[PDB]
Amino acid sequence: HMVNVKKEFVDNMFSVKGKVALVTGATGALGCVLSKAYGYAGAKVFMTGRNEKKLQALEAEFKAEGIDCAYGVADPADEAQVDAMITACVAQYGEVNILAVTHGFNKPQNILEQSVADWQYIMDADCKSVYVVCKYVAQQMVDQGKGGKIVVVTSQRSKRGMAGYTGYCTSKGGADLMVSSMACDLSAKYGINVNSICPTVFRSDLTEWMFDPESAVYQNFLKREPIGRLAEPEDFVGYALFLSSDASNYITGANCDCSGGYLTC
Amino acid sequence: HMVNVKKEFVDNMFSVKGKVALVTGATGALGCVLSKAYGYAGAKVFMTGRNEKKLQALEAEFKAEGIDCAYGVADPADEAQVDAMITACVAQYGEVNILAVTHGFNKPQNILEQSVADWQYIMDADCKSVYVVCKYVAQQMVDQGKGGKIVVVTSQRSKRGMAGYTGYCTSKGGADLMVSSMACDLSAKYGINVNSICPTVFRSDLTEWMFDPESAVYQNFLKREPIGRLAEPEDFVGYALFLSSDASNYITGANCDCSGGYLTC
Amino acid sequence: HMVNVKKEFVDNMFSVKGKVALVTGATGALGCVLSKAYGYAGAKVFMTGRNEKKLQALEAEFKAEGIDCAYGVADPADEAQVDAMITACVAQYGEVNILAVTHGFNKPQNILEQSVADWQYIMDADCKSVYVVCKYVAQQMVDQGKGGKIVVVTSQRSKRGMAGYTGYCTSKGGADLMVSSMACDLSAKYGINVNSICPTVFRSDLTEWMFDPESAVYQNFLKREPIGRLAEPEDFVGYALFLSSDASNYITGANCDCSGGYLTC
Amino acid sequence: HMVNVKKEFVDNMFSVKGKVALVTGATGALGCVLSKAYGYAGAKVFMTGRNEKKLQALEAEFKAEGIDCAYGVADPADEAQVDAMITACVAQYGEVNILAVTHGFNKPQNILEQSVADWQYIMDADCKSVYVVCKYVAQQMVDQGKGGKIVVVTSQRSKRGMAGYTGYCTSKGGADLMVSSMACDLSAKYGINVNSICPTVFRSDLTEWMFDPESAVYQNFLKREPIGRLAEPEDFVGYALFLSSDASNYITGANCDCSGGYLTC
Ligand SMILES: NC(=O)C1=CN([C@@H]2O[C@H](COP(=O)(O)OP(=O)(O)OC[C@H]3O[C@@H](n4cnc5c(N)ncnc54)[C@H](OP(=O)(O)O)[C@@H]3O)[C@@H](O)[C@H]2O)C=CC1
Ligand SMILES: NC(=O)C1=CN([C@@H]2O[C@H](COP(=O)(O)OP(=O)(O)OC[C@H]3O[C@@H](n4cnc5c(N)ncnc54)[C@H](OP(=O)(O)O)[C@@H]3O)[C@@H](O)[C@H]2O)C=CC1
Ligand SMILES: NC(=O)C1=CN([C@@H]2O[C@H](COP(=O)(O)OP(=O)(O)OC[C@H]3O[C@@H](n4cnc5c(N)ncnc54)[C@H](OP(=O)(O)O)[C@@H]3O)[C@@H](O)[C@H]2O)C=CC1
Ligand SMILES: NC(=O)C1=CN([C@@H]2O[C@H](COP(=O)(O)OP(=O)(O)OC[C@H]3O[C@@H](n4cnc5c(N)ncnc54)[C@H](OP(=O)(O)O)[C@@H]3O)[C@@H](O)[C@H]2O)C=CC1
Repeated sequence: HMVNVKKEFVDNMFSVKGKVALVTGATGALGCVLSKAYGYAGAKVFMTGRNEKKLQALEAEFKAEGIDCAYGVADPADEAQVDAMITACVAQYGEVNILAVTHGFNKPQNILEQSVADWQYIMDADCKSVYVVCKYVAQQMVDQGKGGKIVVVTSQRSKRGMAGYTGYCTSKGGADLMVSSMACDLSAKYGINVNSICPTVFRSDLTEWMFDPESAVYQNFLKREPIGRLAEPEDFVGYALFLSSDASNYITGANCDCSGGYLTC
Repeated sequence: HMVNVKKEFVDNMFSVKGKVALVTGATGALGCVLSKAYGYAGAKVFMTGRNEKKLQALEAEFKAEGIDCAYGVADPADEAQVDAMITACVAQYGEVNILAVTHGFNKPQNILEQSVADWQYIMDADCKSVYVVCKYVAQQMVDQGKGGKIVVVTSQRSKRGMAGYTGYCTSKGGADLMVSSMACDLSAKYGINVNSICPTVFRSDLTEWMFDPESAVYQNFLKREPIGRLAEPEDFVGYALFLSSDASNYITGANCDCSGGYLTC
Repeated sequence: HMVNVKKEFVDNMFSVKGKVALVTGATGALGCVLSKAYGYAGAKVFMTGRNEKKLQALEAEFKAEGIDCAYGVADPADEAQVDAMITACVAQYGEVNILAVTHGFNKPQNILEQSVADWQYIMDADCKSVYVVCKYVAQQMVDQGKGGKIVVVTSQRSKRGMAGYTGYCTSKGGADLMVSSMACDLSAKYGINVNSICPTVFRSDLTEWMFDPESAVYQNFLKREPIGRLAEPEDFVGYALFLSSDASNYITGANCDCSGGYLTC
Repeated sequence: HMVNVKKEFVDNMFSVKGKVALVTGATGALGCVLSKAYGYAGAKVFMTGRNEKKLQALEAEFKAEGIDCAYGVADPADEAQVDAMITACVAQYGEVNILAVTHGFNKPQNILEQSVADWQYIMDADCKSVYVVCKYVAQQMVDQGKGGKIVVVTSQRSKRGMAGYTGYCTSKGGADLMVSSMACDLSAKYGINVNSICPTVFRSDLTEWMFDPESAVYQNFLKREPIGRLAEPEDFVGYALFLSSDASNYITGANCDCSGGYLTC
């Protein structure tokens, strides 16, 4: 006759303690914040990116605070580099339990002025690289046989188009569907949950042209933000850790709204 | 030069300890589970519903496990009863910090056989009651001046129609938009976040004609569940507590996917 | 070996000639335009609304141009008035083949200042009335046994919330799901297609405060209009007639985007 | 005081007579049907594809029925071939007014068994080729200065994931967002409307293992089809011609539902 919920489950459901979290784009604005948040929450953090100097600086900062972390240099669009990077993570920590995909690139340009090569450059850096990293990490999680969590950072641009964004919106719109299809491929058979988060823009990225009366960018975002402010990377730490823990075990194939209401107004 | 995320924030972001959580439909399958989960997580729980016998049984069960809880009897569609119930919660705990709306009703019937009165009965019990409870609790949160969290349980039926569901789908589809509009009304000015969760069906609700070969209900849901199983109410505890804590402070006006991939396949 | 498409089908697929089109809210900005467009396209037009003076003026204008039309006075939220109005249409024209639902009401107000009675007033006028008219017309189409077309005018607000719109967004968000559920109830068994159109605002409705520098309404819509201008009612004539003809025979349960890109940017 | 709609507009709004319609994937199941429908509706049809034998057979069939048509051989992923093909269309007809993109490719495979090269093959043939054709045709429409219409055939898979579809769903999900972004780039400044149609599957594509009791494909689609049947290519002729005519002048950046209710149930 007792309610079907366990105190031990509730007390520990948000935990990532002792889990190995592999973070791509770890040197980025969101990547460095998520990497340190996983570390602060007790995960072993394996950071990856192309920028070795920035990875080394993060590793030193984190180790000084007792975070168990390491890094591997790799271009996420290059499958041989990604494969070798996962091998190094596995040699260091024995397994991969959580993957957070945060790397990305954009170069807005109207379709008329944007060459096919320039559109492809965005697709390779932002979309192909998501397939590469997810395929190779999912294979590693399958090989382990313990399930796993994959969190892909897309954008609110995955669901709304924008002038100059034929490259970025195709990549992000595609990645949200890639995520839903990966959940169809992996969740039931292997216990690997695959979800995306769709953020709005960060405040720091709009600071340069913020004081220009000729620019409406900063204003356009605020009229469209029911939350009442632009985001900071720390605003998505809760959602990412939620999607990386037992608390979200039933959640898969979702494209989570991190827009502060931009998507629903 | 340090990464912009604080250890104290990460360690405590999912906390609901010491918060007053008011749960409607507390006697229901999800309501009783969410009410006990808030209690296990250290919130003061104020349970509400029309069924006094069931509320008393939950209060006794919870108190035996050291949960600080109370109840108030009210029909959530009755604004005088809802106002008296919130006053009773305030007399007991001094404030309301979290609201979880879980009550509901359905009676599927084809439009041709469903009277206008029967469609209205579903709208009153399932949609009007959401407006009543959210309005009165939001007013109480405004009066306190400390912000708050509102979590409305809608359904994956808020985004997908179904035969016999002209009542329920209108109510749920409407409640998702009511939530997005409430965030536009309250989040920026008052710090009240308003979100919904959109669950798929519970396993226990399909168990009776599960052994009936003439029924395709049980199988229809499984072909459409990438997660690979039907849900239990405890599968939504993580999402509800996430949306009731500091970890989701930037998240407002969202209609969160709790479908296990039903919405994205 | 011939391509599977018929010239006779292509030549006549957009036709509404000789069909009986029942238009609710016929006295409104969109209603009068749609009613005259059905007439110009050769349909028999039965106009309905509460405003008899305006219905009489439209009937005289249309008859002077050789349009076969008639009217019936009814409050669309009142099932006895709707039932009697359909009987009068059937006595005049023998059947109903197309239904276009265009009536509506809004009174924006923040949830804190909007009474439950005021929210209900919008729900009754804008949502309940859609259920009433669709149920009674669908029953008439079932009784005829020749199928039919139902086009419900909702709003882009059916998918995006807005400050002060807890009444209107609930009603419109609900009506889109009611439409999808009605298609589940009626399309396969009775050949009745049920779709909605989701328009952006009309230019004429924003003309009053257009010259006010303190108002950002007119500007906010234009930043969010990829089409580059606000709409006129005549801009939705094509979509409504398309959804009322053989050209859309496979299309049902859809919530059609008439936003000029507001929904997708 | 007359209603704001013109008889001349209503009578001619669905016309494509005398317009030059360039159809990609013209040899395909939908392409051949759309190409002949444009011809039957009086457009000059320029068919393109890689299969010359099939293009020649369609040209002979169409000319025998008085259709003014021509063809140009090109791989739509090859920008030099696409540029030469558009030049050939211009040499033949002097301009391009309508573009219908219907070519595509799929090879379903689980992410674990699908190489990065195989995923890229689908992206190139199904997504990159859409960018190539739309960019070069949009440039031609800009050069003419008379506006234009672009209709991209995506899939209901642009909004719903599926097992084995990480290639196809990324491509289609991306193309819907590419369409919305192209409307942001072109519609206001150049009068070029850009929309997609999202079809469900064709009956003929499921006929081979339809008699196989071990297969649930045929039944899975029918439980999810409120329209009550699988589609034929001719079922999308109305929507494509609607989106290619004056009747849809305000419609841009839309991803039109051609799913028969699969998307909304
Ligand atoms: N910031 C914002 O306002 C928003 C961002 N997004 C998206 O969210 C993600 C995180 O954003 P944010 O942290 O600000 O991103 P950043 O601009 O800080 O970039 C993240 C990291 O991506 C890597 N990167 C850059 N270019 C490429 C490339 N050509 N190929 C592969 N990797 C590359 C870099 O790491 P390294 O050089 O070490 O490889 C960089 O540090 C990105 O995908 C971004 O597109 C979504 C919504 C809004
Ligand atoms: N269970 C499922 O499979 C799914 C449920 N949902 C929705 O999620 C919510 C929670 O579901 P679940 O816990 O299973 O629901 P229940 O069937 O257990 O009902 C929840 C509570 O609602 C109250 N209630 C019942 N009828 C009415 C009414 N006429 N007016 C007001 N309150 C009423 C009852 O409490 P009391 O008598 O104490 O007032 C009941 O205990 C509901 O809104 C449901 O519609 C969504 C997706 C799937
Ligand atoms: N105009 C716009 O900018 C937009 C409008 N919409 C919606 O599209 C529809 C058509 O818009 P539009 O033509 O401009 O609307 P109108 O403002 O012109 O109203 C349409 C008709 O609805 C009837 N009506 C008014 N109040 C009520 C009520 N309380 N109960 C029942 N019927 C009522 C009136 O007819 P009578 O008095 O004869 O009964 C009126 O002529 C409406 O539902 C509107 O909400 C959607 C997007 C934007
Ligand atoms: N048929 C269905 O059930 C559904 C189809 N779709 C999509 O709608 C579109 C039309 O469908 P349908 O007519 O049945 O498609 P088809 O299978 O008949 O293919 C369309 C044409 O695409 C061309 N094509 C094939 N492979 C490639 C390739 N590698 N690169 C470039 N072009 C290629 C071929 O023309 P050629 O050899 O002359 O170049 C083919 O005739 C496609 O994009 C399809 O993916 C969407 C929903 C369901």
